[PDB]
Amino acid sequence: EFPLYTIPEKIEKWTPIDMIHLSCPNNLLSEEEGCNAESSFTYFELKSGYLAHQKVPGFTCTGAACRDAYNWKVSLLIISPSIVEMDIYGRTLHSPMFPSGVCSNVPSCETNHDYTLWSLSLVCDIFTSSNGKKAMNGSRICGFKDERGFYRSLKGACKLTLCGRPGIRLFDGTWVSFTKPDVHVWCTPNQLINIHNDRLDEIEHLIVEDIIKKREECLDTLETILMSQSVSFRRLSHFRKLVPGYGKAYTILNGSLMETNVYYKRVDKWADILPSKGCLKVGQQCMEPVKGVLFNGIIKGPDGQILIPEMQSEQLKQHMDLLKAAVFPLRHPLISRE
Repeated sequence: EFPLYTIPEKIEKWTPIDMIHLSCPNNLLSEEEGCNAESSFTYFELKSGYLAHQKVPGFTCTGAACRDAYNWKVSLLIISPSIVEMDIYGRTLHSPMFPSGVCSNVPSCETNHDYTLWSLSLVCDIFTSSNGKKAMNGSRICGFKDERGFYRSLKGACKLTLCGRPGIRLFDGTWVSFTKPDVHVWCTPNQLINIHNDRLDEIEHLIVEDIIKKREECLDTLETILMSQSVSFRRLSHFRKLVPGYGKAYTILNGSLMETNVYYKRVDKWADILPSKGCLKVGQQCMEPVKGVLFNGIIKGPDGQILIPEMQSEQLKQHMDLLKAAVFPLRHPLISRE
């Protein structure tokens, strides 16, 4: 996932360059795992909104004949209704009337009475086919973008068959199902998938649009730098690569624009980069600021102030907090016996 911030591993050189040489990172996760191909496909998700506790409808037969007796009672002592729970994970049935609380098979089950015993498609129709785009490097699929554009990588993804449908559980916990994902692990059953509600969709689309807005703001900055033949140091904060990877770093030193090749490593908490108020951790030791300028728009504060990255923006992090809080896993029923 998109980190909160990206810090260079270590600054090596500072070679002054021309301003037109600037180029916005265009940061993508597809091309960061080495997947520049992108194909359109149709995957499967849970039905939108709270989709759990299937509550299967059935009847009890008191001693194929039981189906004739039930159809006759609609228009052997049939006792109905006998609504039972279903764990969608293994197509499991749940009720204390079952011997030890669980019946798992496949069209008929048992009961705590040997004289009275207890379709399966309508209750298990809990999926929507939706449109997505998978990133490919030839045959390999690095990851996919869902319907509302959020990119999930398959690194850390397992296999998990919800309600008799082969699918995969992503690293964050969502569940999709498409043809040939090339997954190998199989997902210890204590791992859970998440709800698919419309708030999830809205917040995801908001993070998508926030990222595209990042790149468009960068492009606007460069477009102004060209027709202005001048560049403000704080505007350099727009040219940071948002994801970890090999990129460039920029600074305005000695009155000129300088760049360097550098490796961006993750920053998901502010405290790591500035443990000591005054210090900015680049590598092992803190690096020295000069003349009221650090790099990438980070400033030495004029007076009684300290290294100030653009931590005032805080709009992507807001929507990612809203996303991380608004997810809820789908747990199993309770097993109740006698």
